[PDB]
Amino acid sequence: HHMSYTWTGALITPCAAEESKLPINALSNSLLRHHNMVYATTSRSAGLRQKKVTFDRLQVLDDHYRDVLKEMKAKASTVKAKLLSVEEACKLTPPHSAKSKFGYGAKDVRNLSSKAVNHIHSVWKDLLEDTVTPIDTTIMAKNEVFCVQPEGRKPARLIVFPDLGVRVCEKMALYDVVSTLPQVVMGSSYGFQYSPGQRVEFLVNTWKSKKNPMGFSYDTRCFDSTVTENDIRVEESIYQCCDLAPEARQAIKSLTERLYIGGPLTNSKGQNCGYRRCRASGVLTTSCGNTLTCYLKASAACRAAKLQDCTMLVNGDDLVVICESAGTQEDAASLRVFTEAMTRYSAPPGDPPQPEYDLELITSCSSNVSVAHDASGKRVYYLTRDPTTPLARAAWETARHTPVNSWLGNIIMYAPTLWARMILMTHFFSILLAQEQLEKALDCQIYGACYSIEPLDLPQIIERLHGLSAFSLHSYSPGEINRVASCLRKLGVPPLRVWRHRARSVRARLLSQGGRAATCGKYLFNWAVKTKLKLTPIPAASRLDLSGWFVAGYSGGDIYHS
Ligand SMILES: [Zn+2]
Repeated sequence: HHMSYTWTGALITPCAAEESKLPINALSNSLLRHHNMVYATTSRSAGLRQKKVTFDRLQVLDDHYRDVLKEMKAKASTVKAKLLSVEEACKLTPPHSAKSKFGYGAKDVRNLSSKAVNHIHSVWKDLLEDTVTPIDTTIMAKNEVFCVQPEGRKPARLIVFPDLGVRVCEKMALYDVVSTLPQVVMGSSYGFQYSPGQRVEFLVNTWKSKKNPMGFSYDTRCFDSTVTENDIRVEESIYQCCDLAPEARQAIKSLTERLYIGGPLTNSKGQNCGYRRCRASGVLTTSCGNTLTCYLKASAACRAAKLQDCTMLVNGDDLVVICESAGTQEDAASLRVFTEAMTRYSAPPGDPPQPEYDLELITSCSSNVSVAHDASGKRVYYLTRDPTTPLARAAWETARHTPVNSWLGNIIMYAPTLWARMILMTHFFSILLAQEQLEKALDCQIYGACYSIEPLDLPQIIERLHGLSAFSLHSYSPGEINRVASCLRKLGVPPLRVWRHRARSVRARLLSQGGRAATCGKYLFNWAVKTKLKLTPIPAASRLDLSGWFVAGYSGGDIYHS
């Protein structure tokens, strides 16, 4: 047997008390009334998750697989990557990253304190000398917020991560590799090179490039658990194709043998929970490995299915394919063959894929293309998503400070959307005004990495990522309007006419503050008035350093880019 996990029966334990019920304050009702619809996952459901993620993996690897792999390795061989110094790697550590078990924390690391640096060096030396001993990991249940979907409650997802010292060593060995290799190997198919607008451009251009377009998303069941020892060694063989220093080569070999392939699982109480033989969700290579492995399996599956003129877009375990239609029956047939190949590769689907002939109806990375109209009346395509989870998370953040501010990330990613503009902007700017906290920088995450963002910089950030049109879109699609309306009914969110009324108040209060606050009032809330101000390029926008923002995925990888 080739089991993803083996377990001792020891429990996955929490670090602090965990809340599952939505916390309520005086502001909660202004956002939503159906409080019992929002929950957070806790370690209490960890056993249910363990059951779901534990299975035997079988893998049959054919000529299509090896052909694509050869191609990937040929591209990888053009990459030159560098070792990061200790200091460079230390500066990439989030200020609140989990402290080391060895007597120092993330602040000590960021400050280059002697004890941290010395220990990191000792971890590094040990990686070079020893390429066999499994490195310890901690297993935790993630506390994440969702809306109930009777389609009831998700069990908590699991996070598996090594000690802080090792994580700094992972950056040193592989940060440059995971940041540069995937776009070289996968080209335009690598999803994390795109801002949301650029992703939309690629998808729309790809769709228009087909005579008779068909598209489909592919949902792998428990992707991390599907990743085998084979997959992880194949990933390492790809990394090693790069032009690397011998010390980097040795560290990558060692991290592969000792950490990436598998290792002991330890709870928060120091007890042995069992043993992992699949992808660790909390390592630097999580996003890059998943993306490469998904792309490899899917590219080979496309060949097996004989899909005509197909283009892929891959973000970790998330996959969308757009190809040439051969008719509805022939397409259904192709997807069945595609699915069979993926399954043989260890990657069977949760929901079976279905052919889609309307681009707007294809969901990938929880998102879809939709269309609205700019100030001139021109059709504009933009990225959107079902607002349920963003709004459930905003409900939580209304009553509780959290390490990651999802509302702020969601405004950045989904600025052009009806719901981010009318609800998220209005609600959160009301709150920040009330506490006079417009100037206070908040942590958020973009493609897995951590940023400290000042809400007063939102107009310039949005202009840079989405263009000026994000401040003037109107006439959204009836499909998008219905979806938003359905979500508001479900969660008990006030109707859009109430948000319009509130936004006029927010806009006025922001304008009354002048400076950056007034720019926010002017640009972010121009949709809320009949008396529309003239929106011109903001000078500060061109000065914003937004490099590294949409380059690569770092989910689980403990990266701070501020
Ligand atoms: Zn065997």
